[PDB]
Amino acid sequence: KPTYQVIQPINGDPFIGSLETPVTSSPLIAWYLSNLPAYRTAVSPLLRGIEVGLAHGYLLVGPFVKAGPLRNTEIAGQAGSLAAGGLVVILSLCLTIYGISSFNEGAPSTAPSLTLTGRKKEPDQLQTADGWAKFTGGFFFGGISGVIWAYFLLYVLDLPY
Amino acid sequence: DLEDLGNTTGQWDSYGSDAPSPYNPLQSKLFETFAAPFTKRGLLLKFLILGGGSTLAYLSATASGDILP
Amino acid sequence: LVDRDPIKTSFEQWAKPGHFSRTIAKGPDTTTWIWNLHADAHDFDSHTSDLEEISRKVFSAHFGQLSIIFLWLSGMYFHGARFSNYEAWLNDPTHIGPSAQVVWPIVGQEILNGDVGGGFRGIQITSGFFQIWRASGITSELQLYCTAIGALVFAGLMLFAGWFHYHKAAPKLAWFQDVESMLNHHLAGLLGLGSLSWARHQVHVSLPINQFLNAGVDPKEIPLPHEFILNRDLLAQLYPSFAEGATPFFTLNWSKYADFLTFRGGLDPLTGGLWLTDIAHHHLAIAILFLIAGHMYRIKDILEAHKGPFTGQGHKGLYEILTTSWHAQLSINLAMLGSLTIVVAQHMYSMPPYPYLATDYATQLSLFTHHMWIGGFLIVGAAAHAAIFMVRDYDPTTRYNDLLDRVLRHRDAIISHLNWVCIFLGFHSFGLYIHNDTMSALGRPQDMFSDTAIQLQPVFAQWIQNTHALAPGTTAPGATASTSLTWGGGDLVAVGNKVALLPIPLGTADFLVHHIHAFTIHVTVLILLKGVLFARSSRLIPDKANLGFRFPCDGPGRGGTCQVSAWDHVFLGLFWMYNSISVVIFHFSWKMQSDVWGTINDQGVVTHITAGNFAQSSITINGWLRDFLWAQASQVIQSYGSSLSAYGLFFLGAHFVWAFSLMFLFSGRGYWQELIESIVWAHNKLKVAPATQPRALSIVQGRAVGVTHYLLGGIATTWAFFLARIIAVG
Amino acid sequence: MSHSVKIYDTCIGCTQCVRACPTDVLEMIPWGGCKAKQIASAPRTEDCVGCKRCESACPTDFLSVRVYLWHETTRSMGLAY
Amino acid sequence: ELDPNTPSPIFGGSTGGLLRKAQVEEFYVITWDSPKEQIFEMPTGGAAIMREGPNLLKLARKEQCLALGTRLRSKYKIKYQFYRVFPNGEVQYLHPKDGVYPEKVNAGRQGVGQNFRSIGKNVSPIEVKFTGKQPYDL
Amino acid sequence: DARGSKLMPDKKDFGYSFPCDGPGRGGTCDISAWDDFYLAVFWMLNTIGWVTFYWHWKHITLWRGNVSQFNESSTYLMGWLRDYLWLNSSQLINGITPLVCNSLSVWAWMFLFGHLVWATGFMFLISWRGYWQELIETLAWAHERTPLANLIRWRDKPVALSIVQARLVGLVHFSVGYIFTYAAFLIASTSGKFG
Ligand code: CLA
Ligand code: CLA
Ligand SMILES: CC1=C(/C=C/C(C)=C/C=C/C(C)=C/C=C/C=C(C)/C=C/C=C(C)/C=C/C2=C(C)CCCC2(C)C)C(C)(C)CCC1
Ligand SMILES: CC1=C(/C=C/C(C)=C/C=C\C(C)=C\C=C\C=C(C)/C=C/C=C(C)/C=C/C2=C(C)CCCC2(C)C)C(C)(C)CCC1
Ligand SMILES: CC1=C(/C=C/C(C)=C\C=C/C(C)=C/C=C/C=C(C)/C=C/C=C(C)/C=C/C2=C(C)CCCC2(C)C)C(C)(C)CCC1
Ligand SMILES: CCCCCCCCCCCCO[C@H]1O[C@H](CO)[C@@H](O[C@H]2O[C@H](CO)[C@@H](O)[C@H](O)[C@H]2O)[C@H](O)[C@H]1O
Ligand SMILES: CC1=C(C/C=C(\C)CCC[C@H](C)CCC[C@@H](C)CCCC(C)C)C(=O)c2ccccc2C1=O
Ligand SMILES: CC1=C(C/C=C(\C)CCC[C@H](C)CCC[C@@H](C)CCCC(C)C)C(=O)c2ccccc2C1=O
Ligand code: SF4
Ligand code: SF4
Ligand code: SF4
Repeated sequence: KPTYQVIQPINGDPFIGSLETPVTSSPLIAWYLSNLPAYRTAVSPLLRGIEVGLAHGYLLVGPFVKAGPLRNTEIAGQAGSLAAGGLVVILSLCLTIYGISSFNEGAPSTAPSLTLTGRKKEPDQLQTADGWAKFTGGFFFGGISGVIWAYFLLYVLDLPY
Repeated sequence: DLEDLGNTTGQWDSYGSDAPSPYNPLQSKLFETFAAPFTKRGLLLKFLILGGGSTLAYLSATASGDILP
Repeated sequence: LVDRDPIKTSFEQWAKPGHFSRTIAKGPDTTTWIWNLHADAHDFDSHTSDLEEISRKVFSAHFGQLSIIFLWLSGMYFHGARFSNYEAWLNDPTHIGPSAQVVWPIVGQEILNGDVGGGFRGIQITSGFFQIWRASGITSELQLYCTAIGALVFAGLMLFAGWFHYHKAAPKLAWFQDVESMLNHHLAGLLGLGSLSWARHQVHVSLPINQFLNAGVDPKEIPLPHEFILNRDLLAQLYPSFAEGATPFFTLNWSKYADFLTFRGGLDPLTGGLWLTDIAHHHLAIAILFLIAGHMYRIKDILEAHKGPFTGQGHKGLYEILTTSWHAQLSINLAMLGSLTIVVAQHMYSMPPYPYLATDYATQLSLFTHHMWIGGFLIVGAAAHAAIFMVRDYDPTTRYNDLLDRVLRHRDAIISHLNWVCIFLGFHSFGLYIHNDTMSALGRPQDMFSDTAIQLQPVFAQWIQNTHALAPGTTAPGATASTSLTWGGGDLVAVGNKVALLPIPLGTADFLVHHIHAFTIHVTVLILLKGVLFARSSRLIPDKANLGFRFPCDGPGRGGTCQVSAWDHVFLGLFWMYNSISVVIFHFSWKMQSDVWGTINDQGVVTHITAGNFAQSSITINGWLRDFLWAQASQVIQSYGSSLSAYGLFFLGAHFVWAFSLMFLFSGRGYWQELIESIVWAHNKLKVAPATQPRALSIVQGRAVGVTHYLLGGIATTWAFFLARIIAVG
Repeated sequence: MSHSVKIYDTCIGCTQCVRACPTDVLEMIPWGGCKAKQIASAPRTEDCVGCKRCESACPTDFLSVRVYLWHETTRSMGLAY
Repeated sequence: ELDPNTPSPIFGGSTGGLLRKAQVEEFYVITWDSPKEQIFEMPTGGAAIMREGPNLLKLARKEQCLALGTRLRSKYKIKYQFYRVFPNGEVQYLHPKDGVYPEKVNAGRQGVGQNFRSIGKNVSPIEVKFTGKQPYDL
Repeated sequence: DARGSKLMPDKKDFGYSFPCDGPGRGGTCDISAWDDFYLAVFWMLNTIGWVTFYWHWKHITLWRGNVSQFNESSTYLMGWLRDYLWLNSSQLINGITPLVCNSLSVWAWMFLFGHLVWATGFMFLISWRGYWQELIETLAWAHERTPLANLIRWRDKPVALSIVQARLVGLVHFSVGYIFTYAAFLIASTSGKFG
């Protein structure tokens, strides 16, 4: 009922701010994002890696196969993996040497669940390095790979119009 | 005071959190190793860096016939 | 102070050493204060704590300006009468190339003054009276010499009303701080009773006295001087004595008429101003509104009303203050006055409102760039003065908790966005061009962005322009063509040397300039917005409003702590706008001549001052000095020994003054001190210095002498560059 | 040094003279008289940023003061954050 | 944060105030006396009404509390406290410590002032080029 | 007086690059012996320009040469632009020229690379760390606040460049542009010729 929730700016204290509002926090947005890392960690990553790798994968095709350097290609290759498959490699390790910001190094192991987590204090890290690996390892097999059922597909395609 | 949609209605109520979705698509370990080389790593990643980048660059240029600049 | 207070000196103070801030100018001597005081001659922290007068001063300063325009332009209208050019031109227009102004021949001077004319040596003019002017029908040189003194009348009097305030014992609070009427009046009967009154002297007299001028004669072969009342036979032509209507209304019959009016749309042929006859109707149809409109009303009433959930409580009593801020009710205004001047700058060039413009090229682009720098020089201001609000004006807090207090609530936010906006632009809004170079210099056009190469394919044509002319599907009735001739549909046919006005169709290469404008308009505003918003307190300084909107910079710490403030956001925001406008100008003339400005020739084969070089070649940003700066400008650096020459001969100075600014812009301050003493030493040996402690420039004065010079430098450079490539071919 | 900009003077009296500065300065130590006899250049300075608001007012009668630590904190920066 | 509201001091929301590295370093909350409820300026673009107490709002960085302080003694009162919080409680305890109101004596603390030598003629350059035998490290 | 003066008596033990000092006293600034060196390098980039400028125009004209031309056209300032500077860019400016690309393209693109590197000096030079740092204070409320951008830690905290640094960088920027423009200018014109 309350003019917008029991009317609060933030979670409650005003003072951090973020002026929590729609597009910050509406039952409708907020939800379109929790198997995914925004709030909770669904599973120990390893898997999120490829839905991340892959979805972002078959992107970067018409960007560099329809806007390519000398464009609209007559080659077997593009439509194409090509260079883009090269980008997921540069990308994916530009990605790794960031997982040298956190190492923090363990196996604990839980994608299995005890007791509704809370994480407890997930906010902030508590991702060890042996986590950020299995993500940016999922990234490679998500990038390269997610680059082929892009071109594998014939483009049945829609014409400008 | 009849009307009021007497506690109307609530939800339980206007909580949400406690089970909004079953979590994830099955795929369990349809990958698990499956491809190891980032699933193995300690230690790697040079190894790979010279490899990927050696092909990309190596065949990336040389030959067959020109097609020149 | 006390030379001698209150009651008991008429006797004026000239002398004993004089004034400001309480450890007042010391006694003991300095230089800076002579620079202080021209600056910040009015700020209004000082003179009185209590607004009291000042509103009682700013009415007087206003009077002075109104006079002054008047002193001006009597001058102008003089000049315009008795150094005539005008009588001669008007029989003669489209031959003439017109002056008001002549040198005297002393020393060099007189290269300058080169035959303009109906047979006299001149300096050619590009502000047009001679076009405001066409309107007077009656004519002759000695009058304008009456309109002239009529000017000096309004002045002396509209300048003894300024005696007749402040200095005279004079007024008090209520009179402004009860507003309740003020727009009521203003818009009703002046906004109205001018445009209204202007109607009455815009068909009465002007219409007829160019209705049969648009043929020739030697004037007065046409128009008697008073001629135009109880009389009128002459109205009969140009229409009826209403013959039998009554006070409009209807039980009226036309089998053939409808009152003067009769709307025009398009341009006159053989005077392509646009019809001198929609000019009455439109002004008439204005005034009414104003006539009805300035009849609101007394206030919070409307403002205190509607509220929303995002929307602002503040909206209400959105300002008891407003009546007495001032600095705020000027800042708002400048944005409008200012932003309502450069909307002139379009409707002008794509819809001339004076007889003989377009054909007259140079005498309405000067315009479109003068009017253009005000619809900009007055906008950055319109921020400065808000910053002047945002810091100081009210004694105390009691604005409270609104809409503003709202906007600020977010503030590392409204400006958090706007930022990315710009780097999205810039990358899509300039490196775009740089592609071309890097790849047309690499050279493979297949893949440029050329209007031909990257595919839209050869139409601009349909967006609005094509719906706009094409106009009468409509509830629209009217008038054979357009509101503006340029819009795509319609016509070959406009004018007699020359082309005046034609579609202008754009495509791409109108597409992306149009976008650089975006990014230029946007990062301008970022700095002013974030500037005026973070006015008083910041995440870097809290203790930030405490002297100043000015202070130099807080101090070497916090890392930088230099620019900050908001004099300086209104210092680096000018710096941009100088581009904002400086590149919009660069846009219009390269278009308006590459296409449009014309010639007609047998069978009308159009010959644009440049056969559309624009085509494939503005897109390259070198083409912008291949086709612009190095192409045109060849007329600036050829201009010696001539008549205009004063442009080529300026174009070096002021193309010097600019390259003097950097010295003021780029340098320290205890430097010219450290230097100023070596000096001061040599000075003392001969016994020639100390008294009035010679001092270096006041950190921010130094910035004041940047900027200001960087502009009157970098600007008149083109004022020269221009008048030198429309005078002479074009 | 790690904050070393000398504002010292000789009176170190602080009435209609100088106070301004975010935390840094507790002074009022005395030294065995100087007229007003509150002395020194400083209190312990590992707390706040780098103003020269430090003179601007009340004499230093040699150097002004200024930026100079070099050796620079974050808290001493303003930004980390 | 509902389950405990301790609050004394009254904004509503803002974009302003502390973002993450107040948790990961050093915390900085200021507290105060009040009479009868008044409407205030802030740090961070503005403003609120107070009432009473603890009257213990927390700020980002120390410049900000003191900054009111100027703020807080025009419109007056004696009493303003500012403390520094970690994550993990104490050391560095900021306004508490002896007296307050600098411009008093009990003690010295601090400061010196001179280093080794006084203001007069360092026309004299720096000297020996850093060796760990001679008193150049304070 | 790197050792220093009145406005600074002290100015020492960092003699060189201590750039800036607090406002007050008279107002004190680029008054380190570095920032006079900093200031110096503009006139070493103005002499070493008048001088070099000179040879070439002379030489140029000397080679299919009228000499005459320098002789009447050394004399005055305008038409130091007009011919030289305005004559004889001629060729280079189109290597691009819309109807396709002619022999020199490196040079003219360098010559505009020349006008950018230069111009973009000015920021550094009319900007002064204060304005930059502050909006980076708002612009580092983004991520910290905005999703899918978050947790995610810099190892180095965002900042705006110190208060000596940018007097350099605008310069070491002013210079390349400038020195990379004449580089590309003379060559891009003593190569076609006419001389
Ligand atoms: C309708 C509004 C108009 C009015 C009435 C005012 C009024 C005021 N402005 Mg203001 N301002 C305006 C428009 C206006 N402004 C605009 C459009 C801008 C943007 C540029 C500004 C930017 C601005 C700033 C930054 C400041 C003010 C300040 C002020 C206050 C100080 C006035 C003063 O001492 O004169 C100042 C005039 C001089 C000292 C004369 C010097 C003029 C030089 C620069 C010459 C200009 C170049 C010209 C080509 C030279 C003549 C030709 C020559 C070569 C022969 C005053 C209340 C000042 C303040 O502190 O607020 C209290 C503050 O300085 N204004
Ligand atoms: C030619 C100029 C140079 C450049 C490139 C810039 C660029 C910028 N200025 Mg700026 N400025 C300059 C000179 C320059 N300025 C000068 C001389 C002054 C004063 C004399 C200022 C005063 C000023 C102010 C007050 C402000 C700016 C702001 C900005 C930013 C606006 C946002 C934007 O669109 O940036 C991005 C786009 C560009 C920089 C242009 C495109 C660059 C091309 C060449 C692409 C290169 C990218 C490519 C991937 C290179 C990688 C290759 C590899 C070999 C390295 C932008 C960074 C404002 C800001 O930060 O707002 C966001 C702020 O308002 N400037
Ligand atoms: C009581 C009476 C009355 C009254 C009378 C009068 C007194 C009137 C008037 C009239 C009027 C009162 C008019 C007015 C008009 C105005 C106008 C018309 C305006 C103007 C202006 C201008 C022209 C300007 C311009 C400009 C611009 C645009 C901006 C800036 C620049 C310049 C300035 C150029 C009557 C009649 C009923 C009668 C009975 C009695
Ligand atoms: C030896 C000597 C000398 C010297 C001289 C010289 C060497 C000079 C120069 C000069 C230069 C080398 C430059 C300058 C320039 C100036 C100027 C330039 C001024 C002014 C201006 C104006 C008037 C303007 C106006 C305008 C406007 C209106 C706005 C914008 C545009 C323009 C700019 C157009 C003398 C004799 C003095 C003194 C004695 C000694
Ligand atoms: C521009 C110019 C000028 C001129 C001036 C004059 C001399 C004038 C004018 C103008 C005017 C002066 C106008 C007037 C007009 C008027 C009017 C527009 C009126 C209105 C209406 C009426 C008349 C009334 C009506 C009524 C009715 C409806 C019925 C009964 C009641 C009453 C009466 C209300 C001057 C010198 C400054 C110089 C510069 C240029
Ligand atoms: C500039 C690149 C061309 C691309 C646009 C071309 C499409 C439209 C055709 C030409 C446009 C110019 O329009 C022009 O047409 C004719 C030139 O042949 C001229 O035709 C005019 O001259 C003659 C005199 O009686 C007659 O043929 C026409 O009745 C008359 O309109 C006109 O001066 C002008 O109306
Ligand atoms: C060059 C320069 C100076 C030096 C400029 C000075 C000292 C200009 C002041 C010179 C005045 C205008 C000379 C006045 C003397 C005459 C008016 C007196 C005789 C009167 C006549 C009849 C000649 C600064 O002070 C400065 C300050 C801050 C940032 C940058 C700079 C900067 O770049
Ligand atoms: C833009 C700008 C900033 C902001 C700082 C910025 C924008 C740094 C931005 C990083 C750029 C994008 C890096 C690109 C440079 C590359 C050539 C990489 C450098 C490689 C080296 C190790 C040499 C300041 O801090 C500043 C301070 C004082 C005066 C003027 C200014 C100023 O103009
Ligand atoms: S000039 Fe002064 S205020 Fe400006 S940056 Fe330097 S030290 Fe700071
Ligand atoms: S500022 Fe100087 S004079 Fe004033 S108290 Fe401090 S040391 Fe003494
Ligand atoms: S500005 Fe200077 S004097 Fe003031 S607290 Fe900071 S370091 Fe100390």
